[PDB]
Amino acid sequence: TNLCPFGEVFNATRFASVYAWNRKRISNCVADYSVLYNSASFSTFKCYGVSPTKLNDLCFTNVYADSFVIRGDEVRQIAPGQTGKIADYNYKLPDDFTGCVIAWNSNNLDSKVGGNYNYRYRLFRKSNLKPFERDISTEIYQAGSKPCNGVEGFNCYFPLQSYGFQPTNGVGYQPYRVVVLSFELLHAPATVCG
Amino acid sequence: SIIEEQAKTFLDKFNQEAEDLSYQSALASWNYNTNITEENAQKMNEAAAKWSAFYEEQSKLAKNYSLQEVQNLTIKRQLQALQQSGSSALSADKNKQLNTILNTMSTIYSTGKVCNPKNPQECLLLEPGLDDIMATSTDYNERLWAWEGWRAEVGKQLRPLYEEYVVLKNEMARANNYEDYGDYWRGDYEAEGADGYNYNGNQLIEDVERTFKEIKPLYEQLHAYVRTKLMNTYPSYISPTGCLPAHLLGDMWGRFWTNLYPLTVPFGQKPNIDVTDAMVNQGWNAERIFKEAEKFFVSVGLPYMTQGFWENSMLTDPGDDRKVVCHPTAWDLGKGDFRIKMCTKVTMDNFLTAHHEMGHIQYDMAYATQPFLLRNGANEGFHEAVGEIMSLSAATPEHLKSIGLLPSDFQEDNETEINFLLKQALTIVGTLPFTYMLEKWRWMVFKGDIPKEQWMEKWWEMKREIVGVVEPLPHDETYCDPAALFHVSNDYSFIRYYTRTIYQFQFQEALCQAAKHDGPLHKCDISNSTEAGQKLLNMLRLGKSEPWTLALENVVGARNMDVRPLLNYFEPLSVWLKEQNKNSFVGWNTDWSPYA
Ligand SMILES: *[C@@H]1O[C@H](CO)[C@@H](O[C@@H]2O[C@H](CO)[C@@H](O)[C@H](O)[C@H]2NC(C)=O)[C@H](O)[C@H]1NC(C)=O
Ligand SMILES: *[C@@H]1O[C@H](CO)[C@@H](O[C@@H]2O[C@H](CO)[C@@H](O)[C@H](O)[C@H]2NC(C)=O)[C@H](O)[C@H]1NC(C)=O
Ligand SMILES: *[C@@H]1O[C@H](CO)[C@@H](O)[C@H](O)[C@H]1NC(C)=O
Ligand SMILES: *[C@@H]1O[C@H](CO)[C@@H](O)[C@H](O)[C@H]1NC(C)=O
Repeated sequence: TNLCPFGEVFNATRFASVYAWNRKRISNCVADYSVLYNSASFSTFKCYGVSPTKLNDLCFTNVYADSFVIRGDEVRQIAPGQTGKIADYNYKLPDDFTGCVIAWNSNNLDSKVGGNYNYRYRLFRKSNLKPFERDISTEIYQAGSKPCNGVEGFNCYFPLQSYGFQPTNGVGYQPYRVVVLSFELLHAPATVCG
Repeated sequence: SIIEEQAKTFLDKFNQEAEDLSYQSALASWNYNTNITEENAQKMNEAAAKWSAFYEEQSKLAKNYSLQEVQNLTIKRQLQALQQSGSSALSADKNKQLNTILNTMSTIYSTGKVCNPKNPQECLLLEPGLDDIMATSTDYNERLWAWEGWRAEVGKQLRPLYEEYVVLKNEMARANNYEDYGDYWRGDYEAEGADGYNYNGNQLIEDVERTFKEIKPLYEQLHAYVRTKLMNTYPSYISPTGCLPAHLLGDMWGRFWTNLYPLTVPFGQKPNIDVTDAMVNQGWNAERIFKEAEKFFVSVGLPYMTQGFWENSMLTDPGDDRKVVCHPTAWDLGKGDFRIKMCTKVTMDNFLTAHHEMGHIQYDMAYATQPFLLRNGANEGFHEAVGEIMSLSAATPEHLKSIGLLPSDFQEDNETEINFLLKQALTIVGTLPFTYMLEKWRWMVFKGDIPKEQWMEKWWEMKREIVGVVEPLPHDETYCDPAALFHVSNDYSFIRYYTRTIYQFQFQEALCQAAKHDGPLHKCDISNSTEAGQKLLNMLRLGKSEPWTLALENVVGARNMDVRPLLNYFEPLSVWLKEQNKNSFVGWNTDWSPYA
């Protein structure tokens, strides 16, 4: 009747960075997920809370889609109760998560000879992330007692670092695209089903 | 604990930059070493300069940290590795002088030429020349003149250069809390940690002496047997009680005795195992050898090989308008990149040098999870020690007939084992005294116990007191005999080949005991043994994170070097040699010379 725009998320040409991952709302939009399951294209499809097979009967108010690109050996950090560089300063999930994630390789469409330095990720931050929060700030990180003055030097660093994706690197260094789906049962009436 | 956090937050940025810079440099180097051209060489130079400058600047910046207020040993080792860069810790003019001295020494060594003293217009070099004439010729005077000419045209030019090089290197060394260019070299054999696990550089000079003292009698037996056998060729020059002339050891310097096999075969009425026609008639290409090596490695539980390895590795010569450097090597490009460069022919020695290189590649693959300044060996001898035991394992007749290269009814004889053991001995046990002599001489020259007057007189007496080799002509203090060697005039350490030989047989014995193998140690195969592979992988998973004492203990259970496995490997050969030397003199005297 309406289909539902999952082709503007999974099949999009350009993805966002880890510290500026996009967010999209699903409207009153009749959606199907078995078509996503029965596609031999994803290297990781594991769902927390809900079971993918019996995922065409439950009804939800709003569905959230989040997208970013990370390294190969960082998909395990997109999970509840995980510690690491990515899921402490860039993107953190709560322990009561009730959705699931999709990951697949993007070496051919994201790697170029000489290096693709268009992807950046946070490296230094004072506190944790307070799950489902983003921070876009280029303030200089202060490590020592001596205050920084907006210039890079001793014990002052710029808390942004770019990736070095190349077509020859190993599987743990090939770029991977991650899409995270979140379901919420609001106090508003359940508007859409499967 | 305030400097701890700063060091931790600085090492991270250092690692992030260093990974990319090193990957760029290594990729440029690999591209040059396959498609050699002038643009590729320029790209190598411009890629290496940036990495060197970045490393030097980062070391200078990190020189404002102190090792005493850092208690975590994980980052303490990283800080020690990064700070230790005392090669540019000298004045600029002195540095330029040192570099030009190395350059001119290398040019003199490479360009050096000697001429026939009876045919003036024929002059020969080392590689297409003197090396072959020592390897093949037999005439006494030919070898004598070829030896003396090289000694008189290399030493005369490299004597004062080395003399004034020693003081400059000592000046460089006495700026990093070191007393000479000795201890500086020995500082790799350094460890720190729990009680009973430390190892300073002053214990190596005692462990080496103890090991050589235990080794000596087998070398004495081998030397006596070789001396007795080397009289049917020169029955006017060899003294039954004396030593062996330096120009009759199958090599220019005496480094290896492997060229004396045709003159010293125990039983010459039967050929040795050489499985090459079997592969020629069975249709074997370059890829099948590597597939067999992969199968052997995965049999013991070690992982498979990366998919990019089969696509980015030059396993055979291109055979087109692309000249290459044809020398076997294994590369660790970084960022999960592993390649092997080697020309492959359908022959057995390639079948073994493939296992060697795949062992190197597996060892590199093992410690990829460690921080950047921890991805290396542990005692500068672990790499080749791990890589050379696979060659021993994949050469047994049982292994050969277990893959389809020998008939199933082949019964192994007893006369062949003596030949194989002697061939292995002439290469393994016939080089340890030479290495020990050269390293001790260099150490005691650098320390200062040898003045300029005793510079070339102590050498030609220590040689006859340890190795058992005497000069054919007298040598005054204008020659420089040690300088006529690649490792001496090119600043290369000379203890790796001793330490590796010590570790190899310990590792082999431990792995064979884990596999529950009965019989002699020289017929051991570790295929289809998961426990041996598990122990080996538990060893080669750390790198430089822990002291090499723990690495050794993880396999052999010993805290230091041991030589009993080496003697155990050569027991039947020792018994046969003792049985053969009933009516011959075992030792030698040092008061004989073939010119008095
Ligand atoms: C993104 O678009 C492609 C089309 O370019 C879709 O590809 C499908 O591929 C399978 C087999 O590879 C075919 O059986 C389908 O018919 C293709 N779909 C269409 C619409 O042609 C791909 O499914 C799209 N991605 C998503 C998530 O829908
Ligand atoms: C290691 O074990 C494998 C199987 O576990 C052996 O391979 C088989 O060996 C038998 C000989 O007893 C042959 O009949 C089979 O055809 C072999 N099968 C395969 C798939 O290779 C292998 O020979 C063993 N190797 C050693 C050195 O013992
Ligand atoms: C070798 O390099 C030249 C230029 O330096 C280039 O034109 C050629 O394609 C290269 N060959 C290969 C096989 O990469
Ligand atoms: C330590 O830092 C100071 C400035 O803070 C700098 O001048 C000095 O060169 C640094 N130490 C070294 C060894 O470079």
